[PDB]
Amino acid sequence: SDPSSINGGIVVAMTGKDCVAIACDLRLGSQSLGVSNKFEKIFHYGHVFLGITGLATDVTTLNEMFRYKTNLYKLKEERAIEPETFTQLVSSSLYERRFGPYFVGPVVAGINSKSGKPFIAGFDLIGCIDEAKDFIVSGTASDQLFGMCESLYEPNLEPEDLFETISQALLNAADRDALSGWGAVVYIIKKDEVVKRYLKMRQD
Amino acid sequence: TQQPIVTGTSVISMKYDNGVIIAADNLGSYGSLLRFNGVERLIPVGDNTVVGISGDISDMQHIERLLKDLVTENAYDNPLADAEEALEPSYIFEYLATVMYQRRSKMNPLWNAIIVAGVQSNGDQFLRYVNLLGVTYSSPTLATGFGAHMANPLLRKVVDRESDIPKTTVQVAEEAIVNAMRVLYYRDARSSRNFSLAIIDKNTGLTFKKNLQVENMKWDFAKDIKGYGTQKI
Amino acid sequence: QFNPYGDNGGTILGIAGEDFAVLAGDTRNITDYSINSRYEPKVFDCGDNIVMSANGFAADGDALVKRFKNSVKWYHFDHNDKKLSINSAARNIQHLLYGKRFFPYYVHTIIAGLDEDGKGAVYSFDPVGSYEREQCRAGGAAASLIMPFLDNQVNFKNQYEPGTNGKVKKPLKYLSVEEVIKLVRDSFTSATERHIQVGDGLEILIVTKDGVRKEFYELKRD
Amino acid sequence: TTTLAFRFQGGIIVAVDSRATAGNWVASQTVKKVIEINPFLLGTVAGGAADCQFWETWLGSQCRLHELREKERISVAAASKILSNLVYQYKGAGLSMGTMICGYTRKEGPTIYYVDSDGTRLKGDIFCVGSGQTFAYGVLDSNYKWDLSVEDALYLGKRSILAAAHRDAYSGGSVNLYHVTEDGWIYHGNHDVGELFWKVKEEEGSFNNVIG
Amino acid sequence: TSIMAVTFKDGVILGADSRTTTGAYIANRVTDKLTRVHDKIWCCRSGSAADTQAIADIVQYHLELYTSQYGTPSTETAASVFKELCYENKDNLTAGIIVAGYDDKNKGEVYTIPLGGSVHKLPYAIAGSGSTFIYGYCDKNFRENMSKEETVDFIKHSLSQAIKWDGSSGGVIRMVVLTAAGVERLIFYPDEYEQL
Amino acid sequence: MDIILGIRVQDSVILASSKAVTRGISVLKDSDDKTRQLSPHTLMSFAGEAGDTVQFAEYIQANIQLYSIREDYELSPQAVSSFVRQELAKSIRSRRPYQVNVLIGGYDKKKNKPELYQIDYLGTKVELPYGAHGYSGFYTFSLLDHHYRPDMTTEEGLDLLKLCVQELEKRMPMDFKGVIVKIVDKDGIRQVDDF
Amino acid sequence: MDIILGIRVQDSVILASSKAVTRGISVLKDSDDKTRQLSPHTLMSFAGEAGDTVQFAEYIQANIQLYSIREDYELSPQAVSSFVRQELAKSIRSRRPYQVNVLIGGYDKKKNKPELYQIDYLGTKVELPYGAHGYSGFYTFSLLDHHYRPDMTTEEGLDLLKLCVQELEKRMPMDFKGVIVKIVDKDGIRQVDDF
Amino acid sequence: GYDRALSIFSPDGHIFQVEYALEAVKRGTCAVGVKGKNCVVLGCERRSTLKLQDTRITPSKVSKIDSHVVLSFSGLNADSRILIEKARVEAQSHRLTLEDPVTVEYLTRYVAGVQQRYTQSGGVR
Amino acid sequence: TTIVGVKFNNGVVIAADTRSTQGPIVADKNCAKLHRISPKIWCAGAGTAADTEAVTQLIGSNIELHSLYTSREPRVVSALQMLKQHLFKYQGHIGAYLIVAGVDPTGSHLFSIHAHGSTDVGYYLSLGSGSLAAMAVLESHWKQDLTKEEAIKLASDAIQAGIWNDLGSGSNVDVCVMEIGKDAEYLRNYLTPNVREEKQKSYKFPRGTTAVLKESIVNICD
Ligand SMILES: *[C@@](C)(CO)[C@](*)(O)[C@H](CC(C)C)NC(=O)[C@H](Cc1ccccc1)NC(=O)[C@H](CC(C)C)NC(=O)[C@H](CCc1ccccc1)NC(=O)CN1CCOCC1
Ligand SMILES: *[C@@](C)(CO)[C@](*)(O)[C@H](CC(C)C)NC(=O)[C@H](Cc1ccccc1)NC(=O)[C@H](CC(C)C)NC(=O)[C@H](CCc1ccccc1)NC(=O)CN1CCOCC1
Ligand SMILES: *[C@@](C)(CO)[C@](*)(O)[C@H](CC(C)C)NC(=O)[C@H](Cc1ccccc1)NC(=O)[C@H](CC(C)C)NC(=O)[C@H](CCc1ccccc1)NC(=O)CN1CCOCC1
Ligand SMILES: [Cl-]
Ligand SMILES: [Mg+2]
Ligand SMILES: [Mg+2]
Ligand SMILES: [Mg+2]
Repeated sequence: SDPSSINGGIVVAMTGKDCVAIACDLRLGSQSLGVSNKFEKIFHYGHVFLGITGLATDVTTLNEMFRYKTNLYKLKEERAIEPETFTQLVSSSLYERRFGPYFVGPVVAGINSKSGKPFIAGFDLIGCIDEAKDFIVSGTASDQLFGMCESLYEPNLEPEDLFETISQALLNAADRDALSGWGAVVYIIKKDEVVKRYLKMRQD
Repeated sequence: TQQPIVTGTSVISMKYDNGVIIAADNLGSYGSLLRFNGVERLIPVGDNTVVGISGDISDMQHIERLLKDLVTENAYDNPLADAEEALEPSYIFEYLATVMYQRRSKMNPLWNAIIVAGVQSNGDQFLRYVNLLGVTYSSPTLATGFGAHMANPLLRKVVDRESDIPKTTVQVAEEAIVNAMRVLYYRDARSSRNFSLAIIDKNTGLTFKKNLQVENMKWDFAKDIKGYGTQKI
Repeated sequence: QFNPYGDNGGTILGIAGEDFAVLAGDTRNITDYSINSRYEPKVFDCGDNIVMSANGFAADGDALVKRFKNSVKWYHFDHNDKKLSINSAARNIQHLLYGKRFFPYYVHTIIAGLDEDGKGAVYSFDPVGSYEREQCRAGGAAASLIMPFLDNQVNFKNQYEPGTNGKVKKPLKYLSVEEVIKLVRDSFTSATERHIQVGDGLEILIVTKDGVRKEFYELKRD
Repeated sequence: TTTLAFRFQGGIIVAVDSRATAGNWVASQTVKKVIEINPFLLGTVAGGAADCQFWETWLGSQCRLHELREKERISVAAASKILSNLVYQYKGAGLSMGTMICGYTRKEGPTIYYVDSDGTRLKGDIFCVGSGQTFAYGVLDSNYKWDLSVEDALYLGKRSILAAAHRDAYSGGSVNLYHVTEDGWIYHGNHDVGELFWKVKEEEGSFNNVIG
Repeated sequence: TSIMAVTFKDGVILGADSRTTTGAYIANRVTDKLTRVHDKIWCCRSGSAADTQAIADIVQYHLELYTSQYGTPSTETAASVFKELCYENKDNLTAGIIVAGYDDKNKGEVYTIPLGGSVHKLPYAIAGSGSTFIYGYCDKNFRENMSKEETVDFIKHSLSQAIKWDGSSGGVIRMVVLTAAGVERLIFYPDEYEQL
Repeated sequence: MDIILGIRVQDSVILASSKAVTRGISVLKDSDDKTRQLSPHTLMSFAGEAGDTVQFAEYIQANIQLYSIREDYELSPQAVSSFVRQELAKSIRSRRPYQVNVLIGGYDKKKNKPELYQIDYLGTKVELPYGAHGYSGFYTFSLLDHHYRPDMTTEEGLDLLKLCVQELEKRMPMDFKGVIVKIVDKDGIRQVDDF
Repeated sequence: MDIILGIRVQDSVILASSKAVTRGISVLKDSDDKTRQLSPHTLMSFAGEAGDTVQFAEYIQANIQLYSIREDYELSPQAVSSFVRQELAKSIRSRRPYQVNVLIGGYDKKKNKPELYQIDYLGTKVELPYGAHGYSGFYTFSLLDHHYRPDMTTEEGLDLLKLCVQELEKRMPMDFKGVIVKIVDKDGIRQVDDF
Repeated sequence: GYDRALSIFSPDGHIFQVEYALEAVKRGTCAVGVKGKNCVVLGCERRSTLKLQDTRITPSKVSKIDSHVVLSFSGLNADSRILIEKARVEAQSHRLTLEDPVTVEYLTRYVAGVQQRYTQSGGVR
Repeated sequence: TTIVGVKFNNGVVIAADTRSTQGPIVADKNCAKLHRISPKIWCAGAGTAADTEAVTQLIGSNIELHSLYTSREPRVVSALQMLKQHLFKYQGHIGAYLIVAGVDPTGSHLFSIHAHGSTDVGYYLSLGSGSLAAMAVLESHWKQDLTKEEAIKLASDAIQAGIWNDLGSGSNVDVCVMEIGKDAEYLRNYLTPNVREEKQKSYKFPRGTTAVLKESIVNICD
């Protein structure tokens, strides 16, 4: 009965040279029982990408909530929301439920369309912003991901190299966690093109 | 399974170029009550070792008796009891460390934190810690209780690593210890102004200083502090 | 109520080569949020070209190492100075640990050395004595950070041959002592960055047929 | 863990996974869960790693002492009962063991005994033990017949572990196969799930739930 | 805490130590536990620092609003407002407060308000953890209609002993004198009072 | 309430739900239909806490039927499953949550595709080729992983389902008194009377 | 371990014992014989805590067999039941008691009478015309109160027993996988293979 | 406890107590064992100086250890009861742990082991 | 965390480390704990990270509206009062431990606030897990009539004590100086004594190492 580790899952984000990458596993389970191997944890609103780990019902609820809020934002502002602004919106929304929180570990990733700067950020369940130059990790194998990223990462990686680093960080972290794995997806994000790749990993 | 009753607070210590310094206040607390004020918590063993003890005082007195008895037992059938086969700090420590771990393993611990400070026969500085759990470790500076949180930071500014030990004199080392004791008097609610200090030097031997007091304290600035925020009077 | 256990933190790491084996461990000793010692060694030469470390609760760790060292001594007395093989040492340690099955040594034990064919060997133990020979093992506080990195870099997991459509795996091969020490140092600097109980210093014990060599490296002290 | 062993026309199949966990932490992917007691006796291990290992390693010593004293290989019944009587002495102390003693003798023929840490001892033809036992049962029961060939039986045992390795989060790593005949046990290799899954998916056409 | 208030010939004197603790750690060694709710109505605070401050702030607000409408309040009125807060919120408060003030008609007055929220008017009052150790001393040495110098010595000697025995008390001895002359603050440092 | 299964095949969705209703040491009923028709081409099976299950099922049924009348139009299975998920997602943070797990089998007439959704009491929704709630999954998932193919017929799906029920009847501790099987396809919902 | 029944008729004692052995959510075995032959004309069925049951049954069996060899004589069912009761009566005040309930069906050759004894884990012994342990009694006792007659034949007793099993199969929550029936009479102990 | 070493070596390398126990066997009534192709027969002498005996209840010379093994003897009658009892218990203990009755060799080996233990245990003959 | 505040001649200085923890794991190695309430009122925060950020922004927002309403520069006592009353209302459930400092028309000020809503006044203060390490330095080296450069040195030394000796604190030292009659200067990463050493090896993989199943272009446009 620990909400954050019932369903399981992981998300990781990295910055590169004029690019960002965000990746997640595909497992959704009920403790030991694996239930779904198609449960994606990365969503996007315009060019801003949001990954969410934790309790799956809240992952779904928050996606629907941020789709809701970004749609109204765009109608009133007459422009797409930026990663820096979206990060603040996520923080606000989570802290609004301070004493009854969503059991999640969200991760924002994207490139600011005006400045062209790569941006990533992470949050705790009550909305504390964790900004980072290098990488953000989240999920049941966060310890594993921290260890992989801290050793494998180097600054200013090219999109094709960055893909290999983040993919190897996710895969080897997931294989040391019982509640994570069962497939994986990696988003490579450039200024005006986005490539989505499904990884081949061990299915146990 | 125990609970400590009459207790002693921080014991602090450090190495310097020729030996070791150790100190501990003369208080025997009974919860929040500062019950006993003439308690010696530094106990010399021979002329080359000082055992500083914190925690339960009844258990401290038991350990005193063990060390006292250890000196007696070592003298038996030992012509070199005051020479080559005299008690070393390392012998005294390992004995205590054995007892501490045996007692925790029987779920009936001696509720103490102990620092054995001394100088070996070959001139090497000895300074090692042991507690109720049987946990042992050594470092250029060692401290118990609040000493660990407040003294060690100050003593580590003087001797931060091994190479700083030859560079530290007895004058500088004692000054840091006496300063640390003052800070503990400011901030530890179960501490006293009166304390004892011991220096074990490889040349000048054992110097045991009793009835020391914390002095050169800063309290004058208190008169300017009014209220807790707004109040001007 | 009296709690007989404690957590002294730290982390250890064993890697086996073709004709050598390393057993590394940080020198930091802690309780809660305080540093007890910046240099307190927990990787020990136990004789017969066996190095050992029992990370976790230091008192239990020291007790175990002390007892195994003593087990090696009496093995010589009782069996005509015969060399205790690494496989025999491992089984002996299982019985030491399981002997206290109902009041365990709270430690993750790793030993390293050379097997009877002269090849590098690393054995790892859980607190109650289950053991397994491996090429690679991290133990202790930052084991979860280091271990997946070792899977990737030592055993080449999830690494395939370029251009083979993920069909041909990267072939397994032994690493040189130079390459292993690089992986150890990078593992510990990474662990130091992200784990508060890891830092101060790194001590590596290398075991070859010639004997036991030591190497020391500084780590971040924050 | 997931372990199974079933009896059939051509002897006994024994199959196990190789994962070891400490909570959600995957501690090992290469654990040996089949203990080779002698050329005619096998023991499966599931539950507490140390308990199983230590006591089944101890069981092998007791079986060796039997054949020294009695000049005859111990029966599967007697071997399993040594272990069950042992764990029964420790009942309530917290031992965690789910084991199966599989082997052949002249008087008994191929025999399987389920033994667990709360003292249960059962003779039977099919058993699955461990956190992923139900997943193994599902595949094994639905495809089991007494008249299976040695080739088909080996595969079914392998496929049943794979099924559990896939669904059960606390099972995986690799499949270790064994075949027990009148001439003794025969090892049939270590099969990594990393390669075996995709090999089985493609050739068998199963696992359509997974993104191919 | 160790706190006390003592009436005398010319008015009343409040006294307190300066120690604030979190367990055995001294969070503040120069605390001011003597606080103004009105010109010549003050209080000594013991118990929760948060609760006593929150209470004292509310009382100061009430007495400021009282003064704007009805003129200077009595010391009894101030003690009544303290009581009302302490009594009605007894389940959620840990506050032992001594109210002391100087009227020209009523001279020096001291009211003590323990945990329950009851009010007790007394010639002098002691409170806080360290007060236990000086009941004997204060009872034997207190006299009515003391002089200013005698009352200062009485409080100084009393709190000196309270501080000496109570680990939860220490630092400096603050005092506040309330008379017709005005309001005087006094401070006494360890080097003086310890060797009394 | 215990066993509810679901299998999506080529042209239909098949739901199997146990007939037993037990309380204490007594099987009170052995012919219980643990399902409600939400709309002509959408069926919801349910299992969980006593009372909550039927109360929730009928509440959903009422809401969907209300929508159908208002718009003179049938909601898609995807739309219905999203509505149901939100209701459970609200519920879990209520004073007293609905402890109900459901499977929603439906046939989308616009897409001409069968759809099976598995939603737990927390509001956790997943679209699946085959699904189950409770301890059933621990046997049926691995079995279906092996035997299931995506292009199967309804008759092949029923044989596949018989294989699940047989396994459950063999290895499950409790007697669940067989299952009521229902098929959802382009022609609506119908019940298999002989199973 | 769950269902053990016993019925004493005119010339025999009939014991019925369930075949299921369950642990967790898995029926590990469906052909388990929950009984031991203590002597040629005495049979003991058992049910209770895992491990304890068989350990206790075999321990009693060994002791009775030892007595038979020593004296070259078979103990009466009454004598055996008194021995068993005392062992359980000791057990209940031990560090770890045997959590085992038993039925002892026997044919006294000296009296030429069948005898059925019901003994619980506390060492509570009672001679009965019909007996049961666990939740079984809650259905079977009232059923036997109605249908049982003291002068019935073995065949009538088996039909009476079939009536109990049918009721249990209908109303019991758990699947106990049928029963093994054994008859104890003047000619000894034999098993009914088709039930 | 009575500790005395009663069975001990003599200068010539004999244990007299064991040899004097053999004399007691030599005094005892004759017993014979003959094994055929498909059977074994145990014959036993009964001295005829005892008339007015009750042969129904008098302990028989041949004793069943289990349903498949028998034990006859020569020597002290009271001593034989202790060996028979121990053998009978071991027979049931073997069935309990090995799930198989004792072999004749095993049962013999046990009984012989008991007899040996009494030749180098203190306080016993 | 470790945070401090030190008063000097013509103003006040506050400082903080930059470590953010998640159990024993370092989540952020360079997070900003110095918060701006108003231009010349700054706040150092320890405790629950979201709470310190949220409570400081809320009061900072209300201070801005109050400043516009009253046509006056905001006062530290106003921020102090609003914070303590908010924190007291939530009975410690909002785990914010703050050092509030700044300059205003009344002068220069230094306060601390605790989660339960109690406030303290002082010339030198320290909060957080490493407050004891910091306070030891402050008690040893503080004096009356400090200069600007002396106060920054003392403050950063007090933070360093926390960084090195407290496992809860680490990485860098942030400083903010608030002098009377001048603009407040926020010195982000004033000291950076914990720079990561060069890695022994580059772990840049050969392109095509990772096995891929599918590729697809994602549509971000309308
Ligand atoms: C499947 C995988 C799960 O059931 C199998 O059943 C396997 C059986 C194989 C290994 C023979 N079982 C396990 O992997 C078993 C699960 C388990 C754990 C604990 C109790 C019962 C069952 N895992 C273990 O036994 C692990 C094996 C290690 C990781 C190699 N050991 C532990 O978890 C140990 C010992 C547990 C223990 C038992 C009895 C008394 C005291 C302790 N515990 C730790 O290492 C503690 N922990 C590890 C993480 O780091 C912090 C300390
Ligand atoms: C003497 C010292 C004792 O009576 C005085 O009465 C003074 C009165 C002055 C300050 C007005 N009292 C205190 O110093 C008071 C003692 C106290 C403690 C707890 C409950 C009641 C009274 N100390 C405090 O109020 C401190 C002041 C802070 C540190 C600035 N607060 C704490 O100790 C908080 C109190 C939490 C609380 C509990 C119940 C009601 C209200 C508040 N305690 C902690 O933060 C606990 N801390 C957590 C980390 O582990 C160490 C303990
Ligand atoms: C020093 C560094 C203390 O160690 C400082 O005091 C800093 C203060 C700075 C950052 C402002 N304190 C922390 O970094 C603080 C320590 C802490 C942890 C837990 C409770 C209180 C204090 N860390 C945090 O607040 C982190 C911030 C992250 C790294 C961005 N947050 C968490 O650890 C949250 C705690 C949230 C919380 C909820 C309810 C009450 C109190 C706190 N914990 C998690 O997110 C853990 N878990 C992750 C998986 O999802 C389930 C929750
Ligand atoms: Cl205060
Ligand atoms: Mg995994
Ligand atoms: Mg798995
Ligand atoms: Mg004091």
